[PDB]
Amino acid sequence: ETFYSVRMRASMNKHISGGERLIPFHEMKHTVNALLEKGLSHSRGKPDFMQIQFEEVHESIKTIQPLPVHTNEVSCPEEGQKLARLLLEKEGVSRDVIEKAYEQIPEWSDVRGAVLFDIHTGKRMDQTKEKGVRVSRMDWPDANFEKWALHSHVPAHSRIKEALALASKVSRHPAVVAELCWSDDPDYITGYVAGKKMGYQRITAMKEYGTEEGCRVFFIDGSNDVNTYIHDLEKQPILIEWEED
Ligand SMILES: O=C(O)CCCCCC(=O)O
Repeated sequence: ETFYSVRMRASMNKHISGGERLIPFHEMKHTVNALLEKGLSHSRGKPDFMQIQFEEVHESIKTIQPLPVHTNEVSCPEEGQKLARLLLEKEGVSRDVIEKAYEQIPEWSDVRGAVLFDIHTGKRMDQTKEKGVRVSRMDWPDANFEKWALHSHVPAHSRIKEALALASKVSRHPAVVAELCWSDDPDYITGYVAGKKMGYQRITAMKEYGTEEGCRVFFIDGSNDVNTYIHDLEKQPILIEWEED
């Protein structure tokens, strides 16, 4: 009944891969191996550095539902991004703060973690630079997740499970207005915008095949210092359990 946070990072020289898991002890070997195997064979390359790490969690665990999901079919990245910018505005980010974020996204391609963007300053809020803010201690039991996929008619890919767990944890934070995300994997072009009102909005094309610039940005409207928020994001333990209605 004690849970452990289990984290993996892998890189070349370029970031490669990562994983966050939240598990009971008896699943340690299976989890550590799954994270290992995940790091070794990624399409961004085989890594020359990897770290795997576990710690007992002392905070109590909150179980939540996943964000509601809707999938937007688009014909091209440019259409995808336009729709994304529209949905961020719909969720409450001002056009002008959106534009400033997009001016910076190319420079964030190297950040190994999430970027926090303050809607009050129109500027990046966190001071982690290339490290990025790390969202952790969230997970989604597979069996529950596969039932969710079957009902939702969405493919039971672990990377959707991971992304929707992160997005659901993150959107629950009262200071987070929206998240904008697409992959750094050259072979996966689907991304999303996520928010409290629109839920998890998948957008089937957010970049071209073969490009490696991805993005993850949280738009922050809060009254607290950024370190508090960084601490919430790292420390609040979250499990996703879906229940049909
Ligand atoms: O909703 C999806 O299809 C998952 C998109 C998230 C991509 C993040 C990644 O795997 O790099």
